[PDB]
Amino acid sequence: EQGTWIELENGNRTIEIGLTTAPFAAAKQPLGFGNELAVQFDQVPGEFAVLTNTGVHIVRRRRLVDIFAKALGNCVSASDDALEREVRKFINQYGRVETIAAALAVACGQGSMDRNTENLARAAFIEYGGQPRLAAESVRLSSRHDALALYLTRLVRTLWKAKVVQVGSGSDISSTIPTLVTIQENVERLRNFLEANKSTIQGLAPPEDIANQKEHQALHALQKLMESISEGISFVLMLFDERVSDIYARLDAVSQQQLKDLTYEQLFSQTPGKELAKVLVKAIVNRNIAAPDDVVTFKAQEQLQRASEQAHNAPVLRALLAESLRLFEQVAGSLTPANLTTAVEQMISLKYYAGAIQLCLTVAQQKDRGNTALSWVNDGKPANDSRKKAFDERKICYNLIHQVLDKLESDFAGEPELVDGRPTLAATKRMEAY
Amino acid sequence: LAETDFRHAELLCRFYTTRSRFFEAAQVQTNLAKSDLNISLKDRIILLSRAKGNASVNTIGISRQQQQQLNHEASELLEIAHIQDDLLERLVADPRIPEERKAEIEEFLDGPIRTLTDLFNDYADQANYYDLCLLIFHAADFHNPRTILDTWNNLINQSHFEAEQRREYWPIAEPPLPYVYVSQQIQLIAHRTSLDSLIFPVNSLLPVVCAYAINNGQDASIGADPCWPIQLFLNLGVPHALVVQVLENVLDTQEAPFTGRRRKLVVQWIAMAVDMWVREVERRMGSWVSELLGRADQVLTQIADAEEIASLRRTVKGLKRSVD
Amino acid sequence: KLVINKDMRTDLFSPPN
Amino acid sequence: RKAKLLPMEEALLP
Amino acid sequence: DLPPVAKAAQVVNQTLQLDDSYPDLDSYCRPGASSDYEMQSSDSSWAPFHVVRHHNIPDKVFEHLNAGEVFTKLGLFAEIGYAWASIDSSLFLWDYTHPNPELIGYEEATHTITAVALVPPKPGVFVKTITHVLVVATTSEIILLGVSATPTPSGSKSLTLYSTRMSVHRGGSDVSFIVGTKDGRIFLGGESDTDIHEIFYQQEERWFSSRCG
Amino acid sequence: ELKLLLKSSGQSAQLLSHEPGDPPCLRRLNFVRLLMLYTRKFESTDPREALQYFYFLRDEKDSQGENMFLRCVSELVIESREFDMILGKLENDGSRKPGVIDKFTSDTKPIINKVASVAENKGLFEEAAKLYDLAKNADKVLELMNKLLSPVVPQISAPQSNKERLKNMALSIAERYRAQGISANKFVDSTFYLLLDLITFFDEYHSGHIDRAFDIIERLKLVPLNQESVEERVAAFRNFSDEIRHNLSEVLLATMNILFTQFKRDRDSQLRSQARTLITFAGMIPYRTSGDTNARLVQMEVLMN
Amino acid sequence: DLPPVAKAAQVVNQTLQLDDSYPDLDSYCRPGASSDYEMQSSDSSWAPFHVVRHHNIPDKVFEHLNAGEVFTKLGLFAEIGYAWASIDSSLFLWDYTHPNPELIGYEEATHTITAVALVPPKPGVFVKTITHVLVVATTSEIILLGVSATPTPSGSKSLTLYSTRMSVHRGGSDVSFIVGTKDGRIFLGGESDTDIHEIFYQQEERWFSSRCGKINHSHPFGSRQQEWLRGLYVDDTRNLLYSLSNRSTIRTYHMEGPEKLTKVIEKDKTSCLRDFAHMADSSPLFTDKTNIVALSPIPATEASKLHLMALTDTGCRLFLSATSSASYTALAPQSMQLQFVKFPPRESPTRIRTLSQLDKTSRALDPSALGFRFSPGYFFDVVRKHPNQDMLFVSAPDTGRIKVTQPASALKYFEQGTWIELENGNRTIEIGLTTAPFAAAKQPLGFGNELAVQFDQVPGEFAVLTNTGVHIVRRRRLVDIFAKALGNCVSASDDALEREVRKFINQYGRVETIAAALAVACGQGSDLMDRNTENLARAAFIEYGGQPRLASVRLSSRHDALALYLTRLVRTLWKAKVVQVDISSTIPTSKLVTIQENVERLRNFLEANKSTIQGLAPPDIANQKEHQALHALQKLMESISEGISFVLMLFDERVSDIYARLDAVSQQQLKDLTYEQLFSQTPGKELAKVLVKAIVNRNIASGA
Repeated sequence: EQGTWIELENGNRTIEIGLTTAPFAAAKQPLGFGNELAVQFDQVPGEFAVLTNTGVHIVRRRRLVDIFAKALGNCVSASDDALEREVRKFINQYGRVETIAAALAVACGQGSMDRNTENLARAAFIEYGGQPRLAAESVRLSSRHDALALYLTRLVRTLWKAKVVQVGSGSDISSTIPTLVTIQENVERLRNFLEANKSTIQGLAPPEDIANQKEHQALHALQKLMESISEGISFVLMLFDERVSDIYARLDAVSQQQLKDLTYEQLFSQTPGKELAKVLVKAIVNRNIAAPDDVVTFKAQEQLQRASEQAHNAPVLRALLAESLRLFEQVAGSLTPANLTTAVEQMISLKYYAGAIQLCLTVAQQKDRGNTALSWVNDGKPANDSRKKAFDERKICYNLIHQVLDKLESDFAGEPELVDGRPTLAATKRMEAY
Repeated sequence: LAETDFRHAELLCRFYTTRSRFFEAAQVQTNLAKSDLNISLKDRIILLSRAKGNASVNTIGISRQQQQQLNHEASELLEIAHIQDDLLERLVADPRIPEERKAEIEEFLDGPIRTLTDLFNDYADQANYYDLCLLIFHAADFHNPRTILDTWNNLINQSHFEAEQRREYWPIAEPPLPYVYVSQQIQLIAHRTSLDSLIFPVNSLLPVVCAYAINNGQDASIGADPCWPIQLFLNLGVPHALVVQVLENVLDTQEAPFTGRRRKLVVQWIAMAVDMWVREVERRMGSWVSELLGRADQVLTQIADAEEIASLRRTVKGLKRSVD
Repeated sequence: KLVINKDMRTDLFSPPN
Repeated sequence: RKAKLLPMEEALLP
Repeated sequence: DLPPVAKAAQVVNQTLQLDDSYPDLDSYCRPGASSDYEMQSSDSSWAPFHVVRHHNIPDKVFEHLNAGEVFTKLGLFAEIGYAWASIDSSLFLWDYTHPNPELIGYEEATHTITAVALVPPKPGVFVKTITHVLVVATTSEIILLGVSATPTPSGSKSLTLYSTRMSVHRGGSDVSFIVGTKDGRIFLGGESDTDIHEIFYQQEERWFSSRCG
Repeated sequence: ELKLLLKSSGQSAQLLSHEPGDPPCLRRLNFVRLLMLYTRKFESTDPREALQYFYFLRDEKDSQGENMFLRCVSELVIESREFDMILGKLENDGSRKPGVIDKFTSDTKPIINKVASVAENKGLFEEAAKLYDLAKNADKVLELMNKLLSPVVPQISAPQSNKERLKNMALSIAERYRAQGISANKFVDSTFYLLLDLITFFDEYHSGHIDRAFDIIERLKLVPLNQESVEERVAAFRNFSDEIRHNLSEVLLATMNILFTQFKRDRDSQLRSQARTLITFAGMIPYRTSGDTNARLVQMEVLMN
Repeated sequence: DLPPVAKAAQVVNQTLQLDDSYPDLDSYCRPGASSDYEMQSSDSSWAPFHVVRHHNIPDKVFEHLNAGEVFTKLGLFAEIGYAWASIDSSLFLWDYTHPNPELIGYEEATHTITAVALVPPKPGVFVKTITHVLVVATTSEIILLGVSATPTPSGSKSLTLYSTRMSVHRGGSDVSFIVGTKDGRIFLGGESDTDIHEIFYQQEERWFSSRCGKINHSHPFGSRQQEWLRGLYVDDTRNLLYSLSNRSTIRTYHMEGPEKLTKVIEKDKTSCLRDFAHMADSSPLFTDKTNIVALSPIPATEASKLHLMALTDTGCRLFLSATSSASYTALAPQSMQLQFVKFPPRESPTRIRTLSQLDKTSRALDPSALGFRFSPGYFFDVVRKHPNQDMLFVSAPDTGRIKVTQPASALKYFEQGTWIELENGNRTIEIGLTTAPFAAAKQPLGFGNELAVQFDQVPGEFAVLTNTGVHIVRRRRLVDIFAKALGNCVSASDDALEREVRKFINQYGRVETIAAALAVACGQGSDLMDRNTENLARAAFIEYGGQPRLASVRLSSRHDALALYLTRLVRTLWKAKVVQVDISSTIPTSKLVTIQENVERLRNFLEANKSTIQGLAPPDIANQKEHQALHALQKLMESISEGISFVLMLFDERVSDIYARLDAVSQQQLKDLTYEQLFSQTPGKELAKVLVKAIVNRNIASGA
C-alpha cells in the first residue's frame, strides 16, 4: 500500500466521505479489476468529497503519470545525474516498462513550467528506454518498444474488442461520439510525438543488427497501426455523420451481418474490415450521386444521379450527362462491372444511348491496351490461357452495348423516322448511337 | 502610485476597464511594460497581451488612429517579448552553455524587453537557434531573400538530424520519423509568422522542402506519404493556385534533385495538388493547368514500378478532364 | 530595426571576467 | 455500361 | 509472413491480456496478515492523494443551524454534488460546487428529521425525468419525494423536488440509517433495535392495499 | 425516333435551314429549338409533362458540354422552383423521397449541385443549404450554415424568429450528420459545431441560467480563464474561422457579464482572477469593436473590487 | 589511424542502431492503464492529421442508390483507390481519385448482394497480370471475379474484370464479412451465426471435385444460442484469424495449415471484465452493459505480446496479449488476457479555442460507433453523440516524446490527438489505408520510429468513406509541423521564433528539432513564403544548434543533427547488398536517384552557408574536433554520391556480361558487397576501381 496523512485545518470534525466520480473498475471480473494503471487515460481519477462541519473538502487520487510528472518538475533546476536518480526510484517500484510508458505519456501532455517537464519526460524516454537484444532466431525488444505498445493499448482498450455498432432495427453506435474524438486526439498526439522526434528516438530512423533491425520493424508496425486507428475512427465518425440506417436498410444480408459483428480490432487490422469499410463508403458515394481515380468515379456517379433527378432541361440535363461521361472515361480502366452496369442503365433511362455506348467501348479499350483479346481470338481461344480474362472484361462491355441498342429500338417502337419532312428526335438518337 | 508600484498600476488599469475606458488602460499597460520598474518578462507578456486586447476595440471618445497606433505598438513588443521569453527558456536549458554564463543571461533577459539586435547577435545566432532567428527576421521586417532561405535550410537540416538521432536511439516513447519533426518546426513558424511572404516564400521554400524530401529520402521507403511536402503546405493555408504554380516551375527546369526518374515523384505531387484543388472547387486555374497535366504525362511516358506509372497516368488524364 | 554585427560579440560559451 | 468480362482462358494458366 | 498492422494487433491483444491479468484481491489478501506500507508526506510529489479544493458551508444555513432548538444534522449526496442540513423539522439542500448556492428547502415535515437519503427510483412508477427519490425519516413519518437532478447546464445538476403523496407511519423503531438498491428497494434501520424495515411503494391506488407500505 | 429526321448540328441556326456542305434539295430542322419552343408554353405549371419531352434531348449536348436533358432540368427547376416535386424532398428525418427526374437518370448529383449552385450565387443560402443537403454535399451545407449562424449567434432566440428557424434546421442537420457519420473538412466542420455550442451559450445566457451558461463556455476553451492558458488561446484565435472571430466581442461581454452577475451574489478572488484573464486576452486580440468592448470589460472588473 | 569517411561511417552505424532502438509497443503499453494526451486544434500547425481533399460520390451512383427497392450498401477498396456501391443485385465500382469517373457496372448477380471484398489471389492459379480477386456474396451464392488493377499515367489503377466460372451456393448462413489472407485464402462470416466458412478454388477441373468449394470450419451441432458476428480480422504475421460477436465475444483461430482452421481461444466479455477487475484501475466506462464495437489486429512485427486492440462503445481501447502454453511444436496461442487500457481523452471539440492522475471517467468518445487502428498506432474513432453528425477523433503515438523518454521504466503511451469535424449529414461508413503499410523496422524494437522514415516513405494517408463522399486524411510528420509553425513566424520577432522552437525542443529534444530545421532548410516538406520558411529554418539551424564542449568531447547538437539527417537519408542503403545474383540491383534505380538528390541538396546547403555555419570554416580542442567531425561527414556525403553514381553507371551497361568475364574472388567480393563498404572501406574502392577497369573493356567491345 501507499499511504499519507491529510490534515484539514483543525477545529472541524469529519462527518461523511462520499465518491463524487463514477465507481472504479478496470475489468468486469476479479482478475484485472484493480489495475489503476490500465485506466489512467480512460477514467477520471477518483475524487472524494469530505464533509466536515465547516465545509466540503475535495480529495483526488493521483495516478502514476501525475506522480511522474511532478517528480520531474523537481528535476528542472536540479542536476543531470539527479534525473537518473529520480527515475531509478520509479523503476525499482513500477518496473522499467511501466516507468518508460509514464515518461511517454507525460511527453504527450498527460499529467496533472510544463514545457520543461515534458522535455524532461522525453529525455527519460530516450536515455533510459534500453535496447533490443537477442535471447537464447529470437529477439527481445527494448523497454522503449514495450512502453509504446503499452501506452497505445491503454488508449484504445475500451473499444478494441467492442462492436462498432448496435442494431435493434437500424440505429446505434457502441462507443459514444465524444469519446471516439478524445481517443483519436490522444492517438494523434502519440503519432505526432514520434514524428517530431524521428531523429533522436532510437529505432525510428533506419539502422547486433538482427536485434536493431527487428526493433525497427516492430516500431514501424506499431506506427502503421496508429494511423490505421486514426483512419478507422475518422471513418466511423463519418458514418454516423451521414444517414446511416438508410444505408443499412438498403444493404445485403452478408453486408448487413458483417457490419453487425464488426469489431474495432477488425476494422483496424484485418482485411474483411477494410473490405467492408470500402463497401460502406462506396454506398454513401453512390447515393449523393443518386486517389484521383477513386474520387472522380464518385463525382461521376453524383453527376449522373443529379441528371436523373431533373425536370429535363436540355442545358442542365445535357450538361450533367456530358460531364458524367467525361468523368467516367477518365477512370475507364478502373471501373468495375457493377459500377459500369448501373451507370449505363441510368444513362439509358435518360435517353443517352450514344453516350452509354461510348463509355462501354472506352472501358473495353482501357482494360486491354495490348489487345490480348484480339490475339486470343485470332489464336482460336486456347483454353487454359490467361488472356481469357482480358476478353471477358471486354465482353461485359459489349453485352451492355447490346442492351443499349435493344432498349433504343424498344423505347422508339412505333415512332416515325420523319415528321412533317425533317427528322424527329427519336430518329437522330438512333443515328447518333449507330 | 502606479508610477512606483506595479500592483497599484494594476488597479488603475482595472479602474479604467470597468468604466470601459479601454484605450486608457492599454495606454498604461503598454507604458508599464516599457517601464524601468522591476517587472518580470512573463508579466510584461501579460501586460502587452492585455494591452493588445484593450486597444483592439473602440472606446468612446478616442480616435480610430490613436487606437490602432497603440495596438500596433503593443503587438510589436509582444511579438518581441515572446521571442525573448522563448529564447531565454531555451538558452537556460542549453547544455552547450556554461552555468556561469546562464546566470549572466537570465538577469539581462528576464526583465525589460531588449532590442532584436541584442537578441539576435549576442544570443540567438550564436547558439544556432535557427527557428528563433527566423521569428526575429519576421518581427524585424528583415528584407533579404537569401539569408532568410539560408536560415531555412539550416533549420531543416538541424531538425532532420535531431529526429534521426532520436529514431536511431529508440528516448522514452517511439520518436517521430524525420520529416514529421521537420514538419512540426515549419508549422510552428507558419502559425507564429502568420505566413508573411518575406520569411515564408513558397516561391523558394517549397522547392527546398521538396528537395529535402528527396535528398534525405523521406518517402515511401520509411512508410511516409510521398506527397507529404504538398500535404504540409496546403494544410498550412497556402493557396492551391500557388502550389501548382510552383510544381509547374519545378517540372520544367529539371534542376537537381528534380531530375531523371525522380520526376515521377514530381508528377505525383502535381496530381495530389491539382486533385485537392478541383475537389476544393467542386466542394465550393485555366489553360495553364491543362497544359501542365498533359505535359506531366509526357514525363510518365518518357520515364516508361511499371504498374505504378500506368496507374498514375490514368490519374493525370482524369484531372485533365476535370479542369477542361 | 535590426542590425547584424558578427564582428564584436560576447562569447556565449565562455564565462565573464 | 456493363463491364466487359474477359474470358477465363486468359485469367487462369496454363 | 504477417503484414505490419497485423503483427502490431497481436502485440496489442497480448498486452490487453497482460493488463487483464492484474492480480485479484483474493490472491494478495490470502489468509494471514500484513503491515506493508510505504508512507508519503502529504506535500510530497509521491503522495497517493491530495486535497484539490474546499467549499465552505453557505452562511444562510449557519444561521439556521444556530436557530436549532433540539436537533441538527449534516450529510452528503456526493454522487450529484449536493449536501444537506436538517434543523428540527426542516430540511435544506444545496450544491456545494456552486459558489453562491441557492437553498432548496423542504419544511413540510411536522416532526424532527432523523435521517435522509438519496435513492434510485423503482422502475415504472414515475416519469422518466425523475432521477432519484428523496427519503426523509422523521420521528413520526417516512416521507418520499421525487427528485430530478438534470444537468442544467455548467457545473452541478439543477435540482427540483416533487411531492408524491407517499408517507408511512414511522412506528416504534427509530430510523437513523436509510439505504437503497439498484432497483429502488428502500431499507431502514436505527438505534432502537436491530430490526430491518423495507418501504414498498406503488403506482396504483388499490382498494385492498395502499400506494405506500 | 426512326433515324429519319435530319437534325441541325448547330443550335444557333434558324428552325429550317440547308447546311452549307449539303445538297440544296434537302433541308434540316433545328430539333433542339423545336422542342424548346413547345416546352416553354407548358413548362411553367406542368413540369412533369415537360420532362417527358426533354428526354428526347438526352442524346444531344451543347457547346459547353452539358447534357441537354440535364441542362433543361436545371433551367426548369431554377424557374419553376418545384424542388420537392422534381428533385425529391429530403425530409428532416433522413429520408430522400425520389423525385420525377429520378426515373430518367440515377446520377442526380450534378444537377442538384447546379440548382444548388445558382441559388447559392443568388444569396439564397437557406435554400442552397437544403439543396446541397439533398445531395449530401456537407462541404457546402456546413459552409453556408456557418454564414447563416454567425450573424444570429448573440441574438435573442424567440418564437418564430430567424434564430429559431435557423438553429432548429442546424440541429436537424447536426443529428442527421452524426447518426449517419457525415462531416466536411475539419475547418468547416469544427466551426459548424462550435457555433452550435455558442448558440447554446447565448440561449442560456439570455434566459438567466448563468451557472449553466458559464459551464458551456468553459468547455469550449475559447476564452481563457486562467492566466496560464492566455498564450495558447491567443494563438488559436489566429486560425479560427472569421465567423467565430466576428462574435468574439459579444462572447467576452456575456462571459464578463456572467462573472459580473455572479460576483454580486476564496470565490471572490477566483472571479477577480478570471476577470483579469478576459481583459488581457482581449487586450492581445485585435477584433471587432475592440474599442467599446475592451473599455466595458475593464469597467466591469473595477466594480468587482 | 582511422580516416575521415571511416570515422563518419562509425557515426552512421551508431545512429542507425539508435533509431532501431525506438521502444516497442509492449514496452510503453505495459500492464496498467494510461490517459496521456496532448490535444491539438484541427486548424493548428501542430495537428497530427488533417484533411487534404474530398471526392464526392458520382451523381449516377446517387441515381441508382435512390432507385433502391430493398437494400443498398457502400464500401472502400482503399488499397487501389476505388469505392463501390451495391444496389439490390447490382454492383458499381469507380475510381474516387478521378474527377469524373466512369462506373464499372456488374449486374450478372441474380439475388441481393450482401458483401463485397477485394482480396489477393491464390498463387499459381491465375495469370500474373491478375492482381486481385473480387468476392461478391449474395443471399444465394458467392461469386469470384478476377481483377487486374494496373497503374495508369495519372496515378490511379485501371480496373478490368475477368470471369472465372468459380462460384458456390451460399447455404443458410448470411455472409456480411469477407476477409483475405496474404496467400489468397478467403474466409466468410455473417449475421446468422458465429460460424466461419472458407472458399477453396483451383485451376483444374476434376471429375471428383469442382473448381470451387466451400466448407464450414466451425463444425457446429447440438444446442446453440443466438449469437452472430460483427466483424472478421486477419493477422498474416501470426497466421491468426479473429472474429467479434454481437455479445462482444472474441474468438481466435489459427491456420495450422494451408487448408486448416482451428479455434484456439474463446474469450467472452465476462472474461475481459474479470481481467479488468484485477487491474489496479477499474472504471465505470467498462461494465457488463458495455459493448465491444471493433477489433484491430496488432502484427508480430510491431509487438510480441500484445496481439489485439478492442474498442468499447465508451471509447476505451483494450489491448490484449496472447500466449502459447509451450515454446515449440507457426505456434498457436491458447490464452488471451486484457493487459493494458488506454482511456479516452477529456477535451471535446469546440468552435472557439478553449483554454496528472489517471483519467478513467471521460465521456468524450461516448458513444463510439466505429473504430480503426493502423500501425504504428494511428487511431480513428467515429463518435456519434448526435444522430445526424459524426465527429472524428484521430490520434497518433507521440513518437517524439516516446523516443526521448528516459529511463525505460518511465515509458507511457503518450499520444497527440485532434478532432476532425464532418459536415451535417456525413455518416462515416469505412476508413482504409491508401498508402503502403507503415514499418520503420522488421521487429518490434525500432518498428514505430516515425522520425526515422520521414524521408523514405510518404506520410500515411487514409480514405474516410461517408454517405456523401471520400475524404482523404494525411498524417503530418515533424518536418511538416516544423515548417508550418515556422511559416507563422515569418511575420514576427527574433524572440517569436525562439519561443516556437522551444516548444519543439521540450517535446522532441534539441537534436531532433535541429534536424527538422536542417531538413526544412533543405526543402523537405516543400512538396506541399517557402523561401522565407527555408530561410527561417536556416536561421534556426545556426542560432540554436549549440556548440562543442569538453566532458573525449561532446559535439554540438548541430553536428548530431547533420549525422541524424544524413543517416536517415541512406538507412535503406547502408547495410544492404549492392547486387542480387542474371545479376540485378538490390535497390531500385529510381530510389537511388532520389537518395542521391537528397544527399546533394544537403551538400549544396552546407556549401552555400560555409561562412555562416559554425564548424564548417576552420577555427580550442572542442571546436577542433567539431571541425574534424563535420569535415568527415561531408567527405562521406561526396563519397555516398560517388558510390551511387558508380552503381547507376554499372547497371546502365550489361553487368551480367561483365560478371561472367570475371574471376571468382571478384565475383564473391561483389556478391557480398554492401553500400557501407562501397562508401567507406578501401575494399569497396579497390573493387570499384576493378569494375570500372572492366566495364570500359566491355564498352569497347560494344564500341558505341
